[PDB]
Amino acid sequence: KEKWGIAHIYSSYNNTIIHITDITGAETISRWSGGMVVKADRDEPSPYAAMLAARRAAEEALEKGIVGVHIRVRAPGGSKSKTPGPGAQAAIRALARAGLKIGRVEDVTPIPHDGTRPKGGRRGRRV
Amino acid sequence: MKRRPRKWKKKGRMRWKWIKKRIRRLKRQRKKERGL
Amino acid sequence: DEGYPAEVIEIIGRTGTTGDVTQVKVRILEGRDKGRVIRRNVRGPVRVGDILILRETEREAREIK
Amino acid sequence: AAKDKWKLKQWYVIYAPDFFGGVEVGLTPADDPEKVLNRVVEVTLKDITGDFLKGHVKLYFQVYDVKGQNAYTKFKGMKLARSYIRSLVRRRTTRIDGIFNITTKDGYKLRVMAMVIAARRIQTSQERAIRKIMQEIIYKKAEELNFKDFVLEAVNGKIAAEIAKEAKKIYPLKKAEIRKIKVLGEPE
RNA sequence: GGGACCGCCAGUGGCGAAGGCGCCCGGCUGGAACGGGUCCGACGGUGAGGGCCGAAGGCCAGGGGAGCGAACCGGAUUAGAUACCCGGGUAGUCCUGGCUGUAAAGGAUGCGGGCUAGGUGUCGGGCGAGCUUCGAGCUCGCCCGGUGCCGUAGGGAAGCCGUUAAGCCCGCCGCCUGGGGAGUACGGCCGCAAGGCUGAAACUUAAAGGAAUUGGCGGGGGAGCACUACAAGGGGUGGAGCGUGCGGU
RNA sequence: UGGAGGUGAUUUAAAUGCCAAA
Ligand SMILES: [Mg+2]
Ligand SMILES: [Mg+2]
Ligand SMILES: [Mg+2]
Ligand SMILES: [Mg+2]
Ligand SMILES: [Mg+2]
Ligand SMILES: [Mg+2]
Ligand SMILES: [Mg+2]
Ligand SMILES: [Mg+2]
Ligand SMILES: [Mg+2]
Ligand SMILES: [Mg+2]
Ligand SMILES: [Mg+2]
Ligand SMILES: [Mg+2]
Repeated sequence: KEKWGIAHIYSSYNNTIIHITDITGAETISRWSGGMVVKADRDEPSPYAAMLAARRAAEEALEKGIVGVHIRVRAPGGSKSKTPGPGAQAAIRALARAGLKIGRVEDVTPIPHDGTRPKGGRRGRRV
Repeated sequence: MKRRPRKWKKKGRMRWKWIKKRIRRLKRQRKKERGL
Repeated sequence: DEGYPAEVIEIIGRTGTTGDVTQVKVRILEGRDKGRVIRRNVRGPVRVGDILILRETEREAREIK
Repeated sequence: AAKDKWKLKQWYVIYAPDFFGGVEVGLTPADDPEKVLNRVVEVTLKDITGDFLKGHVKLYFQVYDVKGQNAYTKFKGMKLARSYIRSLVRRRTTRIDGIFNITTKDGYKLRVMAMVIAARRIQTSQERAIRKIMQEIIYKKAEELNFKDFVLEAVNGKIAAEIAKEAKKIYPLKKAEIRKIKVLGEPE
């Protein structure tokens, strides 16, 4: 019928990971990070690296029979930053452009109900 | 020690906190020699 | 391998560190995404009606005020 | 060698639980059929029955038995979409939550979270009164109905409607929902 | 499997003498406001000595230890870097029984009483009127008590305060007498210790201190401008020999 | 028109003041 999968996108200020699994999430179809497509550490979170990684992952998924994906995008969350990095939107657009259908889109960033204590001390980074 | 909020003003002097620390260091030495 | 021609239809404003770059809106004339309107950054004097040769058509410049 | 291992995988079809219609919901790959047990799949209520209104209700089904190339599932829990409930909470309104542990008529352990939104800021005693009404209605329903009927009424919105009708007497309401359900144990 | 913490709603909103107090249900318990042709009959204010409460940190015994993280061990930056930045990490942070009694513990404003224009928000109770899906609901007006803003007379060096007074009046206690030496020396009391409370002199000095004004400056913000600024370009100087001016000898 | 709070962030390195005014 229709083999649908899930695209997990992990976006921070330092890198971006695109991981395509099946519908139940227990089997991995493809996985690509920003550091596997560029050579400079400064370019890992750039939108262009996100586009390249998304295209590679989409090709690998398409050759195995997947037709469409539902998208789950997350920032680091927890006691770290709650805002996704600059590579999320570029990654989302690149998956569609490569030939996959797109299902529903949502963000799954973990949010504490007053959890643990973050780093830096009571004054934070002083730069 | 007694409070002198005038001392905390920074114009023309060093920080009162560290002066207090230095004085307390000095008072330990006198006390030790007194017990001998 | 040869690029795709695009036509400038609107001038937005100057930008760059020393005011050397202009931001424009262009319309693709040929290729997979023919007809779409996207914004781009151009170096050099430019006016409405000029034709640019884009090497790829999936990057869009960030909007400036 | 990698593409060699991928060719050893077969596809299994996943079916919804019996009282939801038992329709196909997706396909999953695996090489050994025993590895498919306890997998969890999430589907929206709109997919089961077509209606664009209930597109923010999500249900979780867990595989418990495999026969041939088919996998059959059980009900595990239900949740509302985060973006949905995040749009109900507003300033100058009141949010009332209530979390209850119940046992159905046929010995099922459930935990239920219900939510109510008031039109304006209200006093704390009125919040306690509304929470008490919620508790009474949910306990009565749990004592009366069976597991499948209770779940169907919870997802269809009957319980929320009854709660709103009963709680109008304390303060006018804007919304009333069953926010979340999780199963804890099953009869032996 | 484990230890800490209770997001949005949340509001110059609420409660408490102050420190402080935020998931839900049940039990015990302190204080205040409003309503009152109820009861007692000046029983009141302040308060030297005295007593009790008191953030964080620290100490003495016994537990616990997820995350964070004094000391400390490494990687970097730098002229150096005993730091700021990065990777780790002991005490501590958490619970039970004690001790210590300190904070910009600040409303930098001790507490009780009478009086002296208004305007406008919000929380609790009561009264009146109008709506109503009949709701422990909604809107408007008035009284009492809390909690904010604008402002009249008056006050003040001014900033500003102004029925929540820093205004006029009737009380009681505490404290101050130019800047340093100095919260130091000596003596005494308290504490396991760290430390707390009390507290001078010789000598030295012409100012120290407060509120506001005009400029100049900022590795503060905004607007504008220049080929002795940049950007896009054309041609050069700095290397050699000589002309000429300058330092030195 | 004019004010009071709260939450976020805030791209390398960059020390010093001589002769004099007498
Ligand atoms: Mg890398
Ligand atoms: Mg560190
Ligand atoms: Mg620096
Ligand atoms: Mg003073
Ligand atoms: Mg007294
Ligand atoms: Mg305080
Ligand atoms: Mg008042
Ligand atoms: Mg005033
Ligand atoms: Mg002594
Ligand atoms: Mg120049
Ligand atoms: Mg130039
Ligand atoms: Mg030359």
